[PDB]
Amino acid sequence: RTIGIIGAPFSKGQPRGGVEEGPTVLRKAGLLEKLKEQECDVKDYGDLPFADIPNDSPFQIVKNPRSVGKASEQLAGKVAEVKKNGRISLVLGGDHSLAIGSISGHARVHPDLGVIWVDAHTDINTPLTTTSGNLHGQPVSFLLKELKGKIPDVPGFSWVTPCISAKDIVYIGLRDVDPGEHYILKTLGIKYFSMTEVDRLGIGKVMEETLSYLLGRKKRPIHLSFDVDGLDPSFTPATGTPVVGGLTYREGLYITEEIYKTGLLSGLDIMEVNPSLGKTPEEVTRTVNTAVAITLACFGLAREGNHKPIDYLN
Amino acid sequence: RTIGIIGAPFSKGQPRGGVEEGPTVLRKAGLLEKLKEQECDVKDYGDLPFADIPNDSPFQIVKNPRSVGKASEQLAGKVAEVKKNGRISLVLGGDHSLAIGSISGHARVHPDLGVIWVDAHTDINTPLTTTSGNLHGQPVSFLLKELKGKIPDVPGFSWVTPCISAKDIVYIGLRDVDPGEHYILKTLGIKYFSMTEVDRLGIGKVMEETLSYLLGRKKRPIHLSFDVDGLDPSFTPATGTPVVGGLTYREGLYITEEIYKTGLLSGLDIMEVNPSLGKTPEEVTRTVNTAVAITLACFGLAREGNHKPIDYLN
Amino acid sequence: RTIGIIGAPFSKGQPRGGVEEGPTVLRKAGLLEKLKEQECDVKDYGDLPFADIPNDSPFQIVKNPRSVGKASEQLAGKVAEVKKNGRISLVLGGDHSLAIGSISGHARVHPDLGVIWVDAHTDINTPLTTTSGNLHGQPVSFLLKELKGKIPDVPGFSWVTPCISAKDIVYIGLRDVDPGEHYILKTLGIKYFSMTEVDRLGIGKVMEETLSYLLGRKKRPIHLSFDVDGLDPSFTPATGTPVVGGLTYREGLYITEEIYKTGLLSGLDIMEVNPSLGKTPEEVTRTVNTAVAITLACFGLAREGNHKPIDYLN
Ligand SMILES: N[C@@H](CCCC[B-](O)(O)O)C(=O)O
Ligand SMILES: N[C@@H](CCCC[B-](O)(O)O)C(=O)O
Ligand SMILES: N[C@@H](CCCC[B-](O)(O)O)C(=O)O
Ligand code: NI
Ligand code: NI
Ligand code: NI
Ligand code: NI
Ligand code: NI
Ligand code: NI
Repeated sequence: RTIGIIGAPFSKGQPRGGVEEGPTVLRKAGLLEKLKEQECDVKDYGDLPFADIPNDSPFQIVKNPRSVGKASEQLAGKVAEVKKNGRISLVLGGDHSLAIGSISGHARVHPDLGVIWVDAHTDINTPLTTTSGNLHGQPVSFLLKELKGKIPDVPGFSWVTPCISAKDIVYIGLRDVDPGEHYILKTLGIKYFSMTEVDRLGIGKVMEETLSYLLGRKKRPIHLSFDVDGLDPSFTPATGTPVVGGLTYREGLYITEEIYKTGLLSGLDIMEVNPSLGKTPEEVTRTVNTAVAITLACFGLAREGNHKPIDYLN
Repeated sequence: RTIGIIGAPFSKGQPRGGVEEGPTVLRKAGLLEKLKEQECDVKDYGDLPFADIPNDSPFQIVKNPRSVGKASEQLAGKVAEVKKNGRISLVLGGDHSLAIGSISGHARVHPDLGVIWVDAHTDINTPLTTTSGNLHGQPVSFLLKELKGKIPDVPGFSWVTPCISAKDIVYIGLRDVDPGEHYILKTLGIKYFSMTEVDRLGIGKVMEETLSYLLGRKKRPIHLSFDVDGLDPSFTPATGTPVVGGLTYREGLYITEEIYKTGLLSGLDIMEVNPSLGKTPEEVTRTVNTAVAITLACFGLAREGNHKPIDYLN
Repeated sequence: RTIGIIGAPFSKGQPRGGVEEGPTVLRKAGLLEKLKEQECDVKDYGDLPFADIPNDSPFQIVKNPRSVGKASEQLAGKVAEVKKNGRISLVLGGDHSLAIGSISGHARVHPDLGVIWVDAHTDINTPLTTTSGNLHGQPVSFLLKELKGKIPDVPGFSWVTPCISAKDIVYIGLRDVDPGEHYILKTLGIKYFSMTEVDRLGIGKVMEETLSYLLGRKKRPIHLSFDVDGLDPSFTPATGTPVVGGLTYREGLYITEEIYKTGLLSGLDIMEVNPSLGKTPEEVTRTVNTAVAITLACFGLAREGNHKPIDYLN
């Protein structure tokens, strides 16, 4: 595929600051080189320089709103830029709050996009239902059209315009959903496959249904927002909000291999990788290596193997 | 649900004594508080005080028969008490021999009960087929109606009256069954899903069949006897008889989430958790935390989330 | 079953030399005693004495060709010997290059054999497509009838005569296939179930299809070549070419339990176990114990249990 890499070293959507190193550790693992080692056309747009917003007091319970709102507004512009360039945007992120800007900018160019959100969490708390105040657990609430009128005017997000309907998104991997978030899921009728469904159906049927659900009516661009805590912490331990009983390494690769095979991937987010949280140097490399593997699968790397359109035996 | 907690610090059904700490470590993990944090009405009946039976020599090969028989006779009375109180009995146990009293007392009030036994073992050795002499590996033999006449009059169990037919029980998780036990399984035609069946069908179909098998003819109270060694030792390491290749954390939660959803759970046993056997302080907390998670799922905690019957967005 | 054990302490098919200890550590774990503990008739043909071929310079890129070719030629003769004795050959090996001789000797007596290759790799590189030069990653290329004319005359293999068609083999567990190997797979139309297929279908359906694929037309002898790196390194860490996201312990036992149940197993290879590569004494015992478990399942050991044709209750 044709990829446009965007580094987004941002962490103000949650407490821990090490998430800002995501772009760096991922690049160091040879992500660019590896993508090119495939049938991939890669153009790196660099790391977006996020300026400090020294004066950013909480809005009610919500923390660092102006900093988060500015980082997403900026990211939205860059993403829309790479999309206008006929490239699949690859956002190497910090925290998941950046999804607000990534999906927003993606939808400007492709308003008909469908979203696949792999995460242990729904991240759909409103500024009024959140208990932590961390914006990385509220991105979806700002993007849903049906929730407009329920989201207060939070400083830093006046530029936001809900771009996706509750019907254009599917969750995969849920295992720690807040009560208000659960109420929102059932009320707006959002499609999801919690770990319970994955256990019941198998990742195979889950992906069959997910894609059918989003592309049955018509093929449309796909945005995959992958939070690394969606995978079990035995695979991605260096992350801020780990939850046991997650998707396996294999299921992670299955999801992405299937997404790739649709040929419809147009936007990708690799989020919440925080090297600073590894209990050992190995947990860091384990988290980074898994994050990279997931990324490569999104762009063609298949476990059964790959080969060029040439005669290898000759 | 409406729960009646019963602590049963007993270990004479096997060699290791640390199993007697089960009720304590589980309570310390905040089990009561956590259940109440749900739509749960909790009444704790305390820890049953098991008196010492100093004079308890083996009956043939069977060890501590009078001590085990007395502990089960006592537990049976308490369980029947909580059942008469319209509450689901939750037996925080020591070793699995206590299942004799738990199921017995449960059946006094609800003679039509069906049993789901999650375990790596069948625990159906008779006093004559057992090679270890440990009674925690023989509870089922004392409960089956079809085995009466094959169980000798063992000191301490004259109060026992087989309350369940081979047709009212289903095993899930088997991977270390003795030859005589296997002979009993095939001969009495007991329904089971060994790890081989779980691998073949998937935990989803396994639960579909298990519940259909026990409730197809008519809905009836369900007794879930959960031996923590049914789960893989990577999840519940602090237990006396671990066996590799066990049920996963996810499968453990799936089984219980499905049981809960039947609305028919009326008796639950959480057994064999032995803190003293953890190779590290973390293996102990890992075993206890998993045991607690399984318990909460039996009473409504769902991985997709939970919410009260109120308007969260208002 | 009736087993003929053959120890093959050979490692020249790859760089690391510790693989030569496979037969020793497996025997020390009590493999013979354990098989006999079952309804197994065991005859050990000892460890084949592989003489040193001091003068063995590379053939182009291929390493230790004469040593590897001689070790396989020798093994082929022994395997054919045990087969003529009405016994299932059990090759406790070193590296996977020995599969050349094992399958060759097996096919002399049973030309209609079908092959099941459990491995993370296809091991089908030709002397011309290999990049490593290690012959343990090329055994299949020497055995396929359809590849004859594409394999150069490599010193030490003039005795080789392709004995299996691309249609008589099934791969299970693939996750690291080279480009040329992938080209060969799709070109010769070889049937395989990479980790992607296992994830999609489940090991249950995978085995249903595998056996149906090989025995649908007619029942025929089965040769199972099991490379321990086919299993995840969390189960078999002491091996030379580990690859994450492998088959689970359970899936490993499922495959073999199903193979056993066909009653058609006639040739088995347990390869690539290298004690010298364990990062700890426990990783070695973990690798060896798993390798043994897989072996026992091939010969009847079932997770649901086993019993003799006698009355256990009497
Ligand atoms: N639901 C919690 C945790 C959200 C976790 C955010 B995430 O998924 O981006 O890591 C909260 O609102 O603070
Ligand atoms: N079958 C063995 C082990 C039984 C294990 C008992 B259990 O399941 O309660 O831990 C025995 O009879 O000693
Ligand atoms: N494909 C690689 C690795 C092969 C691994 C060989 B095996 O499967 O026997 O361990 C190579 O040709 O060197
Ligand atoms: Ni998350
Ligand atoms: Ni998230
Ligand atoms: Ni058990
Ligand atoms: Ni038990
Ligand atoms: Ni291999
Ligand atoms: Ni191999």
